[PDB]
Amino acid sequence: IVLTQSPFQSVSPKEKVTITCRASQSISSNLHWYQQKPDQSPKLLIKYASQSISGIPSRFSGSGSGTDFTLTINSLEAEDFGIYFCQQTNFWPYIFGQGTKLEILKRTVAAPSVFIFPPSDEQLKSGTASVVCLLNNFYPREAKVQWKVDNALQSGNSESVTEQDSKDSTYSLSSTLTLSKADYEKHKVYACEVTHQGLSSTKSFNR
Amino acid sequence: VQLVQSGAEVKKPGATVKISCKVSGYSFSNYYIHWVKQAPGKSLEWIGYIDPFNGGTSDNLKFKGAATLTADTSTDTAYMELSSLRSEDTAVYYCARSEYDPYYVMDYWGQGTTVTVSSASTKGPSVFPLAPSGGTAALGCLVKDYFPEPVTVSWNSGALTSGVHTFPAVLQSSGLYSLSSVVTVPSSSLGTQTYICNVNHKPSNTKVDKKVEP
Amino acid sequence: PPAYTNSFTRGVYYPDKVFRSSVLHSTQDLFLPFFSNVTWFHAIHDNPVLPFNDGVYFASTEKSNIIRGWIFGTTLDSKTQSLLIVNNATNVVIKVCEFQFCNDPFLGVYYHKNNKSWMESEFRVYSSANNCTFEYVSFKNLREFVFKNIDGYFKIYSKHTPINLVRDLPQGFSALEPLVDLPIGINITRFQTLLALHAAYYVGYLQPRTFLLKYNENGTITDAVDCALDPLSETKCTLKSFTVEKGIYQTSNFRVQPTESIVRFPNITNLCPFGEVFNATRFASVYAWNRKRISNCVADYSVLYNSASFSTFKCYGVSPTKLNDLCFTNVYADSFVIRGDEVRQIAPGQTGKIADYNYKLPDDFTGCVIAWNSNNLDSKGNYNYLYRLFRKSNLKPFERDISTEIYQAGSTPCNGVEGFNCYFPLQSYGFQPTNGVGYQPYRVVVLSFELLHAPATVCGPKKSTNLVKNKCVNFNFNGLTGTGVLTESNKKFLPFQQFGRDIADTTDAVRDPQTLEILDITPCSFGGVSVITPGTNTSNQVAVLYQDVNCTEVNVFQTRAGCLIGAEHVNNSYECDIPIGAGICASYQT
Amino acid sequence: LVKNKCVNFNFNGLTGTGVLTESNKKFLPFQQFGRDIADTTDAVRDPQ
Ligand SMILES: *[C@@H]1O[C@H](CO)[C@@H](O[C@@H]2O[C@H](CO)[C@@H](O)[C@H](O)[C@H]2NC(C)=O)[C@H](O)[C@H]1NC(C)=O
Ligand SMILES: *[C@@H]1O[C@H](CO)[C@@H](O)[C@H](O)[C@H]1NC(C)=O
Ligand SMILES: *[C@@H]1O[C@H](CO)[C@@H](O)[C@H](O)[C@H]1NC(C)=O
Ligand SMILES: *[C@@H]1O[C@H](CO)[C@@H](O)[C@H](O)[C@H]1NC(C)=O
Ligand SMILES: *[C@@H]1O[C@H](CO)[C@@H](O)[C@H](O)[C@H]1NC(C)=O
Ligand SMILES: *[C@@H]1O[C@H](CO)[C@@H](O)[C@H](O)[C@H]1NC(C)=O
Ligand SMILES: *[C@@H]1O[C@H](CO)[C@@H](O)[C@H](O)[C@H]1NC(C)=O
Ligand SMILES: *[C@@H]1O[C@H](CO)[C@@H](O)[C@H](O)[C@H]1NC(C)=O
Ligand SMILES: *[C@@H]1O[C@H](CO)[C@@H](O)[C@H](O)[C@H]1NC(C)=O
Ligand SMILES: *[C@@H]1O[C@H](CO)[C@@H](O)[C@H](O)[C@H]1NC(C)=O
Repeated sequence: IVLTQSPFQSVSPKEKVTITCRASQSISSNLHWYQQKPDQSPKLLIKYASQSISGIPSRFSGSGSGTDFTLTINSLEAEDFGIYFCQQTNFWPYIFGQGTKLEILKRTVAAPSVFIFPPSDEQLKSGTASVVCLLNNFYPREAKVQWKVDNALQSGNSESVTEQDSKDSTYSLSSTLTLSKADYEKHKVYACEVTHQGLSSTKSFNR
Repeated sequence: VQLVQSGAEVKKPGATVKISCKVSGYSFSNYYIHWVKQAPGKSLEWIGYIDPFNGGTSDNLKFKGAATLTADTSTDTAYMELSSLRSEDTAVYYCARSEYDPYYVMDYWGQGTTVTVSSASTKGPSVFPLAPSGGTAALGCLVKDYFPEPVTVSWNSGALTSGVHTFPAVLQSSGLYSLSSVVTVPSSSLGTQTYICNVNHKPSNTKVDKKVEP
Repeated sequence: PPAYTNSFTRGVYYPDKVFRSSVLHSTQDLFLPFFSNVTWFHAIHDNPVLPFNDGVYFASTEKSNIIRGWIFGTTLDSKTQSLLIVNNATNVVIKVCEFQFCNDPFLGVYYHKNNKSWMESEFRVYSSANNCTFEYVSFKNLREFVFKNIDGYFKIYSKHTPINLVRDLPQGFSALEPLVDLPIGINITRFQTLLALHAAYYVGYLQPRTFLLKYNENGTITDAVDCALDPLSETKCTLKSFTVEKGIYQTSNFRVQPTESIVRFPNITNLCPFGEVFNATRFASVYAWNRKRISNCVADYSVLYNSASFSTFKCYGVSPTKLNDLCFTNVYADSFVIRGDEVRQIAPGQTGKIADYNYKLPDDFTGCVIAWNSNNLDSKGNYNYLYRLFRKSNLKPFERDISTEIYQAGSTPCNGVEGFNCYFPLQSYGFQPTNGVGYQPYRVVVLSFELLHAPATVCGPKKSTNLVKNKCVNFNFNGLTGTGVLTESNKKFLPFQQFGRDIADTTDAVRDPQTLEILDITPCSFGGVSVITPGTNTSNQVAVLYQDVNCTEVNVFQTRAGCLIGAEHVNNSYECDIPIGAGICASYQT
Repeated sequence: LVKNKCVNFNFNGLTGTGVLTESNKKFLPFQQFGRDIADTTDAVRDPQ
C-alpha cells in the first residue's frame, strides 16, 4: 500500500484544481480525500473515491481510475485554502496523501504593516534585548526581513518567522532583533526592511 | 462525529504519551477510531485504527511506537498510548472515527492532540510589554522563551479584546518560541487604560501577568 | 540552582533502639552513603519542592535558627495527609493538621525590635488546618535530621551539635539517635522546608547501603564503614574489622552481564504455509469453508505484507502486534469466499445474514478475520461460490454445515423436491464484472487459534534477530535457552544435529538455523574479587585482583592469576610478601 | 520485679526467661534493650 500526492498545487480563483492521489502497485475502488487547513482536524472530502461525503461542497468532487484517484476542486475561493489529503484503502495499512497546500493567486498584495518594537524595559534590564518587527496583511506569504543595526547589516541574532496564515486569509509575519542591552543602546535606529515581491519597507523605533 | 482527547504533552524519548480519545456525539462501539500522526512540519501518516469492541488493533510498522490502541467501553475512550517516543513522535495525533468494516470513512477526527515528544522541559513564557513609537500608538507583548506549543495570548484577562492581531511564534535561535501579540491602541487611551497580555502556557503550569506601558 | 558538595561521613543513625558494646555490627539499612552528592541550598538576601524518595537527610548551619519548618506529603492540596513540623522559640510544635496550601509558605522576621523579629504569627503558610491525626507541643552550630517513611512510621533523628565551619558539612562522625516516631500513615512523595523570611541547609537521599558500625563501651556509635564505598571498605565488611591486616582477602564476585539478547528461529527453510492458504485460487464457499490446521512451523506472517494483501486485516482475538511473538497452539486459517458486505457479518458480537446461518465464529472468538477482493480473478460470472440463505436456527461456533437438505417453509412436506413453501437453502452469488464493490466476493481467511493453554507446537513468526559474536550476550536459539559468549568455532556439527554439548552435559555449542554454522559458547566471566592490601595499619591504598579474567570487562596489569588493578608491575623479583597467584607476590614498598 | 531468682517475664512486649540482676551496664536514654554478640537478648531496662 503505497501512494503519493503532489506536494502542493498553487492555482488561481475560478480555476478548477483536480488534486492527484496516485497510488503505487495495487489499488482498490475505495479511496478517501481531505482538506486540512493548517493545524486542524482533517475533514473528509470524498468517500470510496466515488462519493463526496455529506457536508462537503459541490466544488469538492472525487473519482478514480486504476492507480489514479482524483479530488476535483472547482473555482477556488481565497478563504478555501488548505492541505488536501487522500487515503489508500485496504491492501494493507495506508499512506495518507502527503497533502496539497492550496496557494490561491489573485489574493490582494499589500505592503506589510510594520509594528516595530524595542526591547521592553525588563527585556533590556534582564540583558535580553529583542527589537520586535511585525508584518501584517501582505500577500503572498513572503518576506526577506533585513534588520538594519544603525544602517549596517545584522548578520546574526536577527530572528525571522516563516510567514503564516492569518485570520483574514492574509499573511502575518514576526521578526525580532535579539541583542544584548549593550548591542541595543549603542545603535540608534534598528530598521525593519522587509523585501516583499522585491519591495522593502521602512519602519523603525529609534533606540 | 465528536472526539475529546488528551492534553498537550512534552514526552521523553522512550517514555509513553497516553493519548485518550473519548467518544462524544456518536457511539464508540459502532466505529473504528483511526489514529493519524501529524507532526509539526509533516503530513498525515497512518499509525493505527482501533476497534471499539475488539482490543486487537492493526498498528503501523513504519514508525513503530509499540502503539497499543485500547478500546475503553466504560468511558467510550479509544486510547493511543504511544511508546518508543521520539522527537518525531512530537506530533498532532488525530483519532479518526470510521466504520467497522473494511469501509474506512473518517471525517471529523479528534480535535487534534498537540503532543511534543522531546527531551526538553515544559517551559512557559517570560512576559514582557512592547514599547510604543492619528492617535494610535503601537504597543503589545512579545511572548518569550516557552515550550511547547501552543500558546493562547489573551489581553487584560478578558478586559481587552479588540485591536489584537496575534502573530504566532518565531522558531528562534534557541529552537524556542517568541510570538508578538499586538493590540492597536489609541493614544488618548494611553495612561487612562491598562494593557496586560495574559500569556498562558499549559504544560509548564506558568501564568505571568504584566503591564504594557508607554 | 544546586551547588553541590561532599557528604563526608554524615547521616549515620541508630537503626533501632537496641544497645550493644564494642561490637562491630553489620546492619543493612537505608543510610546516607559516604561521600556522595548533597543537593545544597541557601537562605540569602530558595526552598523548592524536593523529592522525598525513600528517605531524606537534612542539615543546616544556624547561628540564628532561621530554618524552622517542614511540609511533606504527596500533593500539597490536602488531598493527602499533609504532615508538618514547626519550631517556635525553642518550643517544638508539630502537627499533621491538614490544610489548603500556598505558593510561598514562609515565616516572617523583623529587624531589631523589643520582640525579636516579630512575625511569630506570620504563618500565612496555607489557609487553615482541619483534621489532625496527630498533635504535639513543646558558623557556630549544626543541626542534622533524617526523615524516612517505613511501615507507616515516619522517623526522625537529630544532633543539635556545635561546629566551627562556614562553608560545608564539617568532616567528622556523629551518630543520629531517634527523636520521634509518628504512625501517621501517609506516603510522602516530596516535601518542602519553611524558612524564616527577613542559613545554609543540605539534602541527601537515603540509600540501602550496608554499613559496618562500631558501637563503643557506652554504646554510642563511634565510627562506621560503608561496605560498598570502594574496594577496601568491602574488606572491612567481610572481616567485621576496622583493622584489616596485611595479605590478600576475598570479597565479592563480579559477573559480566548480557548485552541485549538473541532470538533465533530458522529463516526460509519451511514455515507455516500462509500462502498455501491465502493465494489458493479458489477458496471454499461460505456455507462450507476451508479449515486447514497449521502446526509446528515458524509462522509466515512476514510475507503477508507484500502482496495484494487484504481488504482488511482485523484481529478479533488479540492484537496482530502480539501475533509476531505470540505463541499459538492450534492454528486454523478459515479459508473461504463471501460477498463483500458480509465481512461486516464475520466478527464477534455481530448478526446478519451470514453469521446466523451458513458460517459462524464465536463472540469470544480468538483470531483475526482476513479478506481481500477476488473481483480481479474469480469472476469471468463466477458461480462456484454460494451461501446458505435459510436455515431453521442460528449456528454454533465452528460448525461447518454442508447439509444440502431443502429448507421447508410451510407445513406440507416437501418430499425432497422444491414446491410451494419449499426453499432451496443454498443461493449462489453470480459475481458479474458489472456489479459493484459491495457485491465483490472478498477472499476471506480467519485465523482460528487457542492462544495459550495447549502445549507448544506453533509459535508466532520469527522474531529471530541478528547475531553478535565475541561479546557476552543473552540468547535463545529455537527453544535452546542460555547465556554465554558466542563466537565462531571449527567443531564440525552433524547436519541432522542441533546442539553440541560437553563432558559435564552443559551446552558447549550450537548451530545457527538461519545460516548453518557452529557457534561456541562460554560462560560470562566469573572470577572472584580479591582485595590485596598492606595492613590498614599502614595504608588505605588497596590493589584489587579480579581473578581468572581477561582485562577488558573491568593502572592495569595482567597476570596469570587474573586482572590486577592498582599495582604497578615491577621487573624486579623479591621474596614473596603477599602471594597472589601463579607466582606473583605483591608488596607495599615504593 | 524480683532479682537473683530464675523467673519468666514479659517486658514491654519483650519476653524470655532468665535471672535478672542489678547491672552497672550504662544503657542509652532512647535505647530499649541491651544485647550481646549472638543477638541474644541480654540487658534490659525496667520501664517503670
Ligand atoms: C507512595 O505514594 C505514591 C503516591 O501517593 C504511590 O506511588 C504510585 O504508585 C503507583 C502504583 O502503585 C504508580 O502507578 C504511580 O506512578 C506512583 N506514583 C508516584 C508519584 O510514584 C505509592 O503507592 C505510595 N507508596 C506505597 C508503598 O503505597
Ligand atoms: C555526583 O555529582 C557529579 C556531578 O558533579 C556526578 O558526575 C556524579 O555522577 C555524582 N555521583 C554519582 C555517584 O553518580
Ligand atoms: C509556640 O508553640 C506553643 C504550642 O502550643 C503555643 O502555645 C505558643 O503560642 C507558640 N508561640 C509562642 C510565642 O510561644
Ligand atoms: C562513656 O561514658 C562516660 C560517662 O562517664 C563518658 O565520660 C565518656 O565520654 C563516654 N564515652 C565516649 C566515647 O564518649
Ligand atoms: C500471493 O501472491 C503474491 C504475488 O502476487 C505474493 O507477493 C504474496 O506473498 C502471496 N501471498 C501469500 C500469503 O503467500
Ligand atoms: C536466510 O536468508 C538468506 C537470504 O534471505 C538465504 O540466502 C539463506 O539461505 C536463509 N537461510 C536458510 C537456512 O534458508
Ligand atoms: C603498625 O603500626 C604501628 C603504629 O601505629 C607501628 O609501630 C608498627 O610497626 C606497625 N606494624 C608493623 C608490622 O610495622
Ligand atoms: C585477552 O583479550 C584479547 C582481546 O583483546 C585476546 O587477544 C587475548 O588472547 C586475551 N588473553 C587472555 C589470556 O584471555
Ligand atoms: C621490563 O623489562 C623489559 C625489557 O627487559 C621491558 O620491555 C618492559 O617494558 C619492562 N617492564 C616495565 C613495566 O617497565
Ligand atoms: C513511674 O511511676 C512510679 C509510680 O507510679 C514511680 O515510682 C516511678 O518513679 C515512675 N518512674 C518514671 C520513670 O516515671
